[PDB]
Amino acid sequence: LRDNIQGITKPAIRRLARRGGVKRISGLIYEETRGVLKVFLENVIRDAVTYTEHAKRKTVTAMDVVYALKRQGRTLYGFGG
Amino acid sequence: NIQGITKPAIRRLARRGGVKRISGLIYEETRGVLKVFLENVIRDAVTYTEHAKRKTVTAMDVVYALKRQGRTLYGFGG
Amino acid sequence: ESYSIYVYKVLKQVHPDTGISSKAMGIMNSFVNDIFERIAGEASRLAHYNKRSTITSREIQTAVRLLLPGELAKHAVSEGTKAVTKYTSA
Amino acid sequence: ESYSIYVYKVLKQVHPDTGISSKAMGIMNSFVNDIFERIAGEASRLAHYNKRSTITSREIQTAVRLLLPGELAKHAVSEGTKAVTKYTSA
Amino acid sequence: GTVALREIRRYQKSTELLIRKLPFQRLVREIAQDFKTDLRFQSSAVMALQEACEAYLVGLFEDTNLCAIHAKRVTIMPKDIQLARRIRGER
Amino acid sequence: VALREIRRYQKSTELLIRKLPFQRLVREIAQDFKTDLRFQSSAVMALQEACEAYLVGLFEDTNLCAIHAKRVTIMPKDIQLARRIRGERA
Amino acid sequence: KYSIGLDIGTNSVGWAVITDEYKVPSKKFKVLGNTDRHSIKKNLIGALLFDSGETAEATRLKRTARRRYTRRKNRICYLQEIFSNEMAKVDDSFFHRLEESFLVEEDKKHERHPIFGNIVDEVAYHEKYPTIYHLRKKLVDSTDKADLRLIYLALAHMIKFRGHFLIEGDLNPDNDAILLSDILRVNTEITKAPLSASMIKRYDEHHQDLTLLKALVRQQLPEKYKEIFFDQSKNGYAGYIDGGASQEEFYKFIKPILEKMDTEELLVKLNREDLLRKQRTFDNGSIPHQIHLGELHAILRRQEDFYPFLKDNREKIEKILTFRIPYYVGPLARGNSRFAWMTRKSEETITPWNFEEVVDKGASAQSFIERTNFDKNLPNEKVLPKHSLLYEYFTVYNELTKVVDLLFKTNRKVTVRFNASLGTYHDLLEDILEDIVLTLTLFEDREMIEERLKTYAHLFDDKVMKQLKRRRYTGWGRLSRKLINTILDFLKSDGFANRNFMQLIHDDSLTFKEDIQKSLHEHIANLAGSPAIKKGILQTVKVVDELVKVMGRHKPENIVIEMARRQITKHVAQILDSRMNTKYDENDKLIREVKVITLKSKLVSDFRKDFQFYKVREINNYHHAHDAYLNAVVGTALIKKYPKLESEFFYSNIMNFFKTEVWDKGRDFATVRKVLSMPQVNIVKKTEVQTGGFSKESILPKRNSDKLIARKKDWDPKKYGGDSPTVAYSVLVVAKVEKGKSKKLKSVKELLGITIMERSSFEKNPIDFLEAKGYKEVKKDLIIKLPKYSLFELENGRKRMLASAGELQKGNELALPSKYVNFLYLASHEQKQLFVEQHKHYLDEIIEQISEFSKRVILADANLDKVLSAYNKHRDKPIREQAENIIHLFTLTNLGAPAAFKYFDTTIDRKRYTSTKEVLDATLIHQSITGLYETRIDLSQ
Amino acid sequence: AKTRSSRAGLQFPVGRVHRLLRKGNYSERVGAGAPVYLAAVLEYLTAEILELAGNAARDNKKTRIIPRHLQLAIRNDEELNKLLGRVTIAQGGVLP
Amino acid sequence: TRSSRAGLQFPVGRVHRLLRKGNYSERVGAGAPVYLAAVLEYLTAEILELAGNAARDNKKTRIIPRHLQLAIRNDEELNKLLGRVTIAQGGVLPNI
DNA sequence: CCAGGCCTGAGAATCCGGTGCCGAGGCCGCTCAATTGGTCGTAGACAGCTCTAGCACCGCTTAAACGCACGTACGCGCTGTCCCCCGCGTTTTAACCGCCAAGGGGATTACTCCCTAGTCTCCAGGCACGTGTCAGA
DNA sequence: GACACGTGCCTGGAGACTAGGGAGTAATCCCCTTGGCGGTTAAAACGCGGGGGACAGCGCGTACGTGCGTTTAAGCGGTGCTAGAGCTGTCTACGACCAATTGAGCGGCCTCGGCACCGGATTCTCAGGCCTGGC
DNA sequence: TCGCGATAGGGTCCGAT
RNA sequence: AUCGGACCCUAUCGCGAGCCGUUUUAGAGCUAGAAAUAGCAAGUUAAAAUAAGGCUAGUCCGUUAUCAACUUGAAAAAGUGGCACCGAGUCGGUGCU
Repeated sequence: LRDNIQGITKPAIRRLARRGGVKRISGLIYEETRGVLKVFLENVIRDAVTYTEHAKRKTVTAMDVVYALKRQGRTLYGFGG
Repeated sequence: NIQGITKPAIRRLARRGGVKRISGLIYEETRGVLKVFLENVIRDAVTYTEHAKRKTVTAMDVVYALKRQGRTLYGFGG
Repeated sequence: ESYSIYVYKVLKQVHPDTGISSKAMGIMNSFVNDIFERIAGEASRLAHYNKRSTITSREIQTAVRLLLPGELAKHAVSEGTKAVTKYTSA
Repeated sequence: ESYSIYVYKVLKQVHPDTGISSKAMGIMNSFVNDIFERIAGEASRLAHYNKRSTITSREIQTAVRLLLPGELAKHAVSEGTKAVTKYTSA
Repeated sequence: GTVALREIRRYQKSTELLIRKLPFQRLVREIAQDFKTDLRFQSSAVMALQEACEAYLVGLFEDTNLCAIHAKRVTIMPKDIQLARRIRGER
Repeated sequence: VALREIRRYQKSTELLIRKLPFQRLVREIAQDFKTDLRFQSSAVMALQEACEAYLVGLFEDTNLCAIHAKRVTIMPKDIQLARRIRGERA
Repeated sequence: KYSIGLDIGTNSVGWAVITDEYKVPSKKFKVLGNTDRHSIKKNLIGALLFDSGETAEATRLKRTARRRYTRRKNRICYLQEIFSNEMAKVDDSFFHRLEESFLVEEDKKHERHPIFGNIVDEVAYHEKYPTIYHLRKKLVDSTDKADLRLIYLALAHMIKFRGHFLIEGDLNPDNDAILLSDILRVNTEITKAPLSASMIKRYDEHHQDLTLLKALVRQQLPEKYKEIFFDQSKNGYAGYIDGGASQEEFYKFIKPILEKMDTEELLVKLNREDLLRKQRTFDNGSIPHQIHLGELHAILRRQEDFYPFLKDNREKIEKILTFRIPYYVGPLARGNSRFAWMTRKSEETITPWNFEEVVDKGASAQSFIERTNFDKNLPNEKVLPKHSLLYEYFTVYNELTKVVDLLFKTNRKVTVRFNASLGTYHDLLEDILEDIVLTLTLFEDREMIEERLKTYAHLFDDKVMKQLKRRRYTGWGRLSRKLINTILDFLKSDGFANRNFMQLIHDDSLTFKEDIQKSLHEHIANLAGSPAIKKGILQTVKVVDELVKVMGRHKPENIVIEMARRQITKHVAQILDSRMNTKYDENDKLIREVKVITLKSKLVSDFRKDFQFYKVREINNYHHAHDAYLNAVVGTALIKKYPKLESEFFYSNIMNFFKTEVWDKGRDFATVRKVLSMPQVNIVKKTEVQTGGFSKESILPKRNSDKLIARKKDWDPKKYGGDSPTVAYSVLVVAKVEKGKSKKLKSVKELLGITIMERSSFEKNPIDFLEAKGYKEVKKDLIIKLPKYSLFELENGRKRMLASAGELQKGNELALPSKYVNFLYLASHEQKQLFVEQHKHYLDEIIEQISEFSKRVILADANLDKVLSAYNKHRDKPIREQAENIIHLFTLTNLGAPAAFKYFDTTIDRKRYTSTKEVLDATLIHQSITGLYETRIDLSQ
Repeated sequence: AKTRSSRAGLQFPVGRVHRLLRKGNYSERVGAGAPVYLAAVLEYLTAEILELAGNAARDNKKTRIIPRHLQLAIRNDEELNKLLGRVTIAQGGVLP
Repeated sequence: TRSSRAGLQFPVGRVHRLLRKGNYSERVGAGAPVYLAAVLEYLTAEILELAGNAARDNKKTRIIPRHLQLAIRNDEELNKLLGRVTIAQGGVLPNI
């Protein structure tokens, strides 16, 4: 797999930005958002997998993602935690 | 009242922040921002104080309140 | 673990003309967990800053006053006073 | 409680030809207490989350890696690892 | 603008994800394997990450829109996103 | 002279707001929430230090606004925008 | 597999390596030292840069000056030894005071007054004799007994500046007499020495005109009088007497005063440029020595009646002044000079008198003349004189080859024309004749020629002897007697076919062709040419050898050499062939495993014009190095195309297949474009030790400053003036020196400048030199010689050339994209205007790129801001002119010392690099001369 | 009555929250009215949010409570917004 | 002594007592306080090194908190680490 | 030309010589906190076993993706305008600061006592699963 | 097809006992805080002028919005297994607890010395000025 | 700046490897 | 591309010769002004050096040329730092090593 963040379709990010309510959406903004989301994903995945290896288990549990999102500072609803 | 933080003091703080030019309205709006910040901070401080049931305010208590607000500073006996 | 049935009871008492979805149940439960952890951690940290281990209700009330905004906090304080008064009577 | 003598000794271990002011001493002491509190809290939470009742060394290592972003934090971990082995030496 | 506002309405009326799942499932799988392989995923966890990330983008985008509004510029710039993140303290 | 003053204060660690007026302000705001509470001078300088910290944290983004606005210097709109972006305001 | 292209310039020699596919190899080279990176790849194209090879003429001039000064001092010492006999009677202290005169009274051993030692007599002398010429006239006219000091001073003055020997013999001028009309202007019957009278007349003119001018300025414009005459910086009269004011600029300053004031006599005399003159003049060097001889002899006759030793030594002094070393003799060394050939019959010290007996004039002259060139075919055999009768036969028959006894043997020249002459033989009327010709050409002193021809003077007449003395030949032929002869007999009569001489040279049938078959630095020095091109050729040979080293003895395929405005290039070619092709097959034949290529720059220029490869000198040196690649590619692209070309209308149209409107249109062109594109080119500046004058040849007045280097050991620089030296290689002084009032021994590892004056002392003993400077803990092995023009590198690629101990030069050279260069050329020169319109934004990009490169490397704030301001203000100006101004601007960051430059008219001063602190931290990079090998070590140890 | 919450007229189980706190190890000794007060605060917060969700459901023509309804409600009220600003409710939908 | 048993300068005994009394967990492995001591030792070592080099660059052998502020902020890893922290009498980073 | 010295103006930065004061820095005396030996039952380590749900796997459909043409309207550069704080001169003010009085309250201490942890034991509220039914896309 | 209600059983929640130590409570001493006072003082404040700092309109270039036409694997789903979560059940390494020991480590103390302040050079340096062997 | 001597070296011819 | 000659035109190199120029000291500056202040008077010349100096001591030589760094060495001179391929903002990357 390569450039799946680029594989995140530009019209999808167009929907994201319009849901953000921006008037004008540009390819420069598209790639910048791709990069920022990649950074955030890398952080959250690093923390979550750190929890996962801690859990002495091989699979990833959603509760682990709840914990990691708490650790980043953005708590999540719907599963517990 | 609030004006114990006179405009030159606000200007000094802004220059320490690196502000190039300081509008006159900047002083009063900054007064408002710091006013609400002080409001909430000392409010939590006095809350901890009442739970301590000791009327005087302790620096460790303002450190605690600053921690809970999520903005922390070192060194004051913390 | 779940607060589910109590959530249903309270919802009926507050909104009988209403149902609640499973995912809504989930979010309710998670929110209750979040607020419970916030209040419990604040209460314990305050208790340690007291140097006193015992958790009296006043630690809870001061922590709640710290967390919620003012008027909502006052409503909560009133509710807590009512509850503790009823239990003392009971 | 203060760690002034400890930090002073370590400062000599790292910068013999340097001094430190009392203000810097107190600030560093607050720093020690801060980082200790944060890391201990993460260890406690992780112990509870995986039902772990006891705080050993592996979960606090996980807490270290999670909290500390240090590239040499694992090296710090290695130091702890060395310390572990050193305490294993003991 | 005429269809732009209708698109706005469609996006705010709904709760559907604005990212098709596969470009996200595969991406999260790859990023997880980056740190360590032999790792298996909870699909509901992937959904949780999907929603959280989308909302994160939503907040970042509205911050960008605020910056553009102050800039008298209905067109955002990536500099606006980076400024928001810096002000946000995101690194 | 603005650049020179900026250098002077950026290097200088000393506080910028004089103590006693700020102390009286703290006393008055305390009156708003309870009467007959005392402030240790250590606590007053603690508040003052935290305040200057928060103010400079505001001023950094205050400066940050101008470049993206293509703006020179600052307007209160920039400060309220920064507060909104941080979300601490309201 | 690979070929090498060379373009050799007076200061830059570009070399390039290409493959069979017109591609430049890029090679990884291991980087030594204690740095981070240990090996780096670079392209195999670069250029060696070096300071031009300074001509030896300045050294020769100062040599001759040194010799002349020494000989003048010898003359004065000779006269001093003559006069000492009765100078002892007139006290010895006199001469010692003469020597001490330069010293101050604070240090003088004796009185301040040279002549007398007392105030009154000295002042009386000056009053009666303001100049030495007045005492000179008193001595020449009067016959009274005079003080020995006076006569000594007079003779010494007429000797130390004796004049010239432009005209042989002696004359008695009396204004043949047409030589001295302009200067003397005084009747010669009053005294036999019109020189002194003329000089005193100039004195008197000066005196009266000064009185008149001073009175006039006091009257008309006294304020101008005081302002002009008080200060010498105005270069007025005061400046002309005391300050360094040329009399010409004095006249220039006086003319406005003279015209403003109203005076006529001074004005017209100023137009005559004779009104007010220093008694010594620039022009009076025209004065002949013979008048000095005459006046000296006259004064002797006046005064020798009283002083016996003056009469006894009269001929001694006469010769001492009149004697002059014959030019053919050369140096007077006793065999101890690399430049001396003189032969001395007597071992005793040569003196103005023994030279006639000691020196064998004929032998020395013969050695001098023989030292020309000898026969080219056989170097051992000497060349015959140009007018040799056998040589005349040789050239006559060489010209007669295609076709005499009646015409050439009687007529000076023979027309049909032809270019030979037997006129010398006609004037004359075989072995003895050749001897006569050799004697005539070889020797030039009439008496020497007389002695040479005395051997056979018994023949013919003494009038014929005078005729032989009258006529002298000059020059040389090419060949010796034996080499010519035999050949001349066959040339005289060869049967049917009259073979040419060179044919007989190449004729194997005779035994004459059988007779015919009979160090890099030293040989290249033995070549003929300017020393600069010799330095360039030695450097390029060394570069070729190091290139072969990089290939590990793998010989190239083709070597192309180019030089701009030819025999010198072919010298380069044959030297490279001799040293590079070292393997000979069984046929004793050289093999060109590497082909040899000479090219014409005009063809390369046409190629660049056709393919938009316009070179611009103003661009950084990189461009010239790129030409090497071109000099290879095209040359290779030529030789593979036509073997007849590499053996060397159609030659005038060789470029026909170059254009589409062995070679590829696409691949070769794209490789050329990419080679132009690649930024890194191995520009190497040579590094060595400065060799030149000690200091500025000018001396300064005294001052309390350590800057001054004393002109003499015992003469204090702060008192006796005397400096401003140039610096040779510096010394890395790592030691501990005193710091502060307590003089703590703190560690300093910095640059200590070493002048050439200090080079001998340091190399004799570095430790004593350093500790005399105040250094302690002399670490001998850490003593590092730093020759000038080393290279250093900063973080961003910024470079610092090691010029001075305290100063630095620019080492960076921004590479320019080829499209920038093409657009710049078009701006400098229908499609051109449209392209300029399309690429005005490209010009903006170019100027932005140069601005950012400056901001990154040079770090020059004020000048950059000024040039940018001017750019904004003049951006509306025509694109062509703005392009010219950017062409000027390119030097802002160029290699070497910064220079001032005008944007449009605003001048931008050079930003000098007066500190070396940064170099103490930057990596110190020793480099192999070609530059491919590198060794970088930080100064920190 | 058995349930002490019913004794005090409370919906949330005082015993459950007491056990939760004891598992939390916030202190080896916890008061008895403290779980009561905590259950009170929980009931009031849940009640306010449930009432707002039901009213927004009446606005949204849905009798049952969808998960996104809570998000709409919280976004509507600034007082709760300050509490849950960072909170990200699943399927919550953009701020309307 | 226990720290001497570890031969590491930080107060192992005091750290153990802190983690016990703080009641972060009911039970603590013996190696855990040692490990915390070690990681704190490395962190304070990094900080002290940065502070000392900053001080020697400031031509003052004694460290005023300004040194801590400049050292921690200038270092990117620490700056992210102590992002929320304010060093008393720290001043601002010399950022222009 | 050019490019080093130097000098020169000047002036940019250094350095420090002398002085002076307050926090380092170390002793005084004391004890609580660290350390250590020996036991118990306990958290969890780990194996067995399982059995779900995550992995694997792919292709029919098509709506969203992807791409491209055009225009339209948006960014901003430029210019022209308009004026509002910055720097500074001067005057005013309470900032600064040193002093003590003083007692409320904080710290410290012993008395007392209830409320909470642990334990026993009581027993049903709620755990999860099925069903019937009705809101929903 | 998801939710509310019905449904049956158990272990967590409750009711009561016990004993204990945390905490409240009052009592006393002294300390930091408040206050106020006095005698300065540099910073605050008022005003002024100007200069850059603000600001908007237009015009253009251009890039994004919009429309149209085309492409493509996401969604659905249809299909089967097994990987490791996860649950239980036994063994045991250890941490706590207990008691015993030990001085090491802290606050309080005074003295001095370790930078700090400064008024005056002092270095060197730099960015441009000068100047530099010839008839 | 004067002399004197010698070598190359460019550029055009008269003959030739 | 070369060869000798002839004619013209230049450069280089070597040698013998001057003359300035410069920098000190010798050309008693005088009065008033003690002293800054002004006037006046003169003002032309002379010695010694013209790279420090070295030894080979010559009526010589001391600015040409050569000259990364190490070792071999006196000097000379040699060696001393890979090979292939993909790219190019001062060089990036892979493999054997």
